[PDB]
Amino acid sequence: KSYTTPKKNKHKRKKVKLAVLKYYKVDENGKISRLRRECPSDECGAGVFMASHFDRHYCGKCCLTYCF
Amino acid sequence: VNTALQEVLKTALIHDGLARGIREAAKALDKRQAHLCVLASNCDEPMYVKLVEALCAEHQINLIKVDDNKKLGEWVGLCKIDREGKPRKVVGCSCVVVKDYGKESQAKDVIEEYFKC
Ligand SMILES: [Zn+2]
Repeated sequence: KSYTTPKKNKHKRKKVKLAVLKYYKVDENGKISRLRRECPSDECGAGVFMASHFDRHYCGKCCLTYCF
Repeated sequence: VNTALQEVLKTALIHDGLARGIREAAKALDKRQAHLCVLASNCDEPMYVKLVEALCAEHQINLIKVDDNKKLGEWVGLCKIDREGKPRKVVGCSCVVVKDYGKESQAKDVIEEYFKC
């Protein structure tokens, strides 16, 4: 219940839409053009992308940071 | 060929030869393991259709058209409960890659010969 100490809420992940349609680029040709670099490790699969940050791209379940 | 699609979906279900979801379908296409892909056209999608065409027309793909998104979930069993009647709430999908390991069957050679042309 509401006590004297306020409770910090949990991380509400906002439901984003058209994310799966945002991987590749749609052109006249049927070829693929993704904007995220591929994962060369064996911990995460070949279809697993990176994150899209401002400075550095981060894995998922690999939890590996590749800087520049 | 609709009964053939019914039986191949049932055999994919019994041999776990299916990957539900369009992102799972894209991952199966990226890992080079796709055998059969099923699409829905002339349905309730404004811009999904060109994406699914441009990602499904890659290489060695046989196309089967489905007239409605929401009816597709019942052959695959997304919410397959209360079989004596109708399921309550089944979502519709766009593309599921059939990873069917079963090649020796009664109609598998027939549908493979139909897909060869
Ligand atoms: Zn990784």
